[PDB]
Amino acid sequence: LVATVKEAGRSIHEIPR
Amino acid sequence: GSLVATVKEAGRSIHEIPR
Amino acid sequence: ADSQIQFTRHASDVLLNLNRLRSRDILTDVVIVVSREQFRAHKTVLMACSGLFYSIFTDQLKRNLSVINLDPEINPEGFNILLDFMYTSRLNLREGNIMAVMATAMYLQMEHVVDTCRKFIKASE
Amino acid sequence: DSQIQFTRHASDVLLNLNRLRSRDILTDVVIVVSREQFRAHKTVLMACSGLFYSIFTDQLKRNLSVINLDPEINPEGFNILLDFMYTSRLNLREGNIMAVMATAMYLQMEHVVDTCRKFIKAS
Repeated sequence: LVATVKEAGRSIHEIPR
Repeated sequence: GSLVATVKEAGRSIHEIPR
Repeated sequence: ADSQIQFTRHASDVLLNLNRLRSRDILTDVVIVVSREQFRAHKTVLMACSGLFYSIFTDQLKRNLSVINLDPEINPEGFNILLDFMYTSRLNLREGNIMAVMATAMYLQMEHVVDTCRKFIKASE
Repeated sequence: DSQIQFTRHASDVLLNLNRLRSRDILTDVVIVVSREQFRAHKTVLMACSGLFYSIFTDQLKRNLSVINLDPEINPEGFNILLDFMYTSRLNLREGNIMAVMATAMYLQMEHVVDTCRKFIKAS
């Protein structure tokens, strides 16, 4: 059993338009 | 023009590619 | 002690970046031709979303193909809406094009989208 | 004018991309980390990593089907991040976390490094 933890923030860089 | 009505779909959106 | 961090908006951030890549025409490897209109895209995304494109790009004699035409009777608009959906999770409709959209998705073998449209018809008004 | 928002669409797309990965379909490159190799899709790597964004953005090393990383980059740390890329889940053991942060720094995955920092502040 692994402890689970959630992240709601951006996960990776944002590639601009 | 118009203000877009939005509604959500919670189910699977596409086919599931098998393993 | 083992732990796991689940990034709830990761898939969405990945899809956004893929759309960005599409708009900047980066690493795009195929063009889809509908009537006289072209649409640049990534086969992997197309395959992930359409049972049809999955077959086409699974087809050894049409895999390394860089261009793909479709039924000439498939209107560009309905198709553009589906392609956007693929890259954004959003299906933009108008009462006037939902049928063409539903018809196009069925053609692209996107059954879940056809069924959602049905659910939408069901709840309309 | 309406808009149906498919709330699990991105996640279903990502899973299907990982399926292709495992069935080695349309994969178009190999990342070499010491003796170990990893097949993947360039677009996915680009979406998640600045490094990879720059590499496949480089007209030169843009079409190569093989990329090599510093040999001091430990494969486990990399594999955990690669998995994360294709699944949204990051697997960490109290013994490989620091290695992971270190590896992500290399791949230019700032948000993941920052999330780990936030992690240690509790654990």
